[PDB]
Amino acid sequence: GAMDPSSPNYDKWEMERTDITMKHKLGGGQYGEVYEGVWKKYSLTVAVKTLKEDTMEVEEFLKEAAVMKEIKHPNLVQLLGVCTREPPFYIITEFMTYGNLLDYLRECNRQEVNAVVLLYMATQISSAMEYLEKKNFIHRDLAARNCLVGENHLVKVADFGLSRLMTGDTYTAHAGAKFPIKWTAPESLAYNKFSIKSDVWAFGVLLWEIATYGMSPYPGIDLSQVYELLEKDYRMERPEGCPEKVYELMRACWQWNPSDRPSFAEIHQAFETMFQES
Ligand SMILES: Cc1nc(Nc2ncc(C(=O)Nc3c(C)cccc3Cl)s2)cc(N2CCN(CCO)CC2)n1
Repeated sequence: GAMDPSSPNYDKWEMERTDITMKHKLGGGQYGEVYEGVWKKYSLTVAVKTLKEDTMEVEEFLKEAAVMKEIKHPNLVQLLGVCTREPPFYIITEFMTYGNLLDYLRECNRQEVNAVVLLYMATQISSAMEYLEKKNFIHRDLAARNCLVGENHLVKVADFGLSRLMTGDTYTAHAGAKFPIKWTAPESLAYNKFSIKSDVWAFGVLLWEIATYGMSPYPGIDLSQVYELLEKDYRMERPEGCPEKVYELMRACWQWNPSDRPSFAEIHQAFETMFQES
């Protein structure tokens, strides 16, 4: 019985499929076939991600779970289990009540989610990233649409399908697939080179999304002209009401040369300080 500890095929992350109830579907977006559910064993609400026929290879789908088994942080969406073996595989995690950060910012009560709270959301995320950096992991998909919101303005980084444990300071992707131009660092766009610093650059973009309450980066700018603009030293302007110190932090994140970009440890301490000033 693989499900038994005595078994040689035992896996602590494998959970009894009949231990979960599939309620309302949450999909509608791009995360995939995401469902809301309940882990009866504890009547604990949970999020469930499913896999289909063609859609994606099983080795590709489980990649995200493999990554999530090695990271643990209050600001990183936590893995609760997986359902392999039979058809439709599942990936179960804690459930974030308010959905993705991007839509949250666009639908929120701006009087409640104010300057301090926005500041509190940036600090939490930089916290999760300081942990990933410290363990030499890269996320490669940092964006407001990939963060999740819980009660009390709790924010957690999600979507680890492209995350990787690095052996060095860099990771070179292959040449196939593409990457979100407006969130991707120059060296990643030009040479497909990723690193913690490329995550730092994306964090800067995420800050701008937060400061604008969900505006799309480089509004109105054609995607084919983004890179060359960035090469001519163009950078998004300071959002209305955005503190200059916070904006100066965005600019440091967008330094053309990776080594000129701050570390996530410096970024988090910088935000922790500003936030404590409350
Ligand atoms: C699509 C969606 N996700 C929600 N919560 C989530 N929590 C965790 C999720 C998840 O994807 N985990 C996960 C990860 C991160 C990686 C691998 C595998 C998995 Cl399974 S998704 C809530 C939600 N809504 C409730 C709030 N409504 C607005 C006001 O009530 C709108 C609808 N909608």
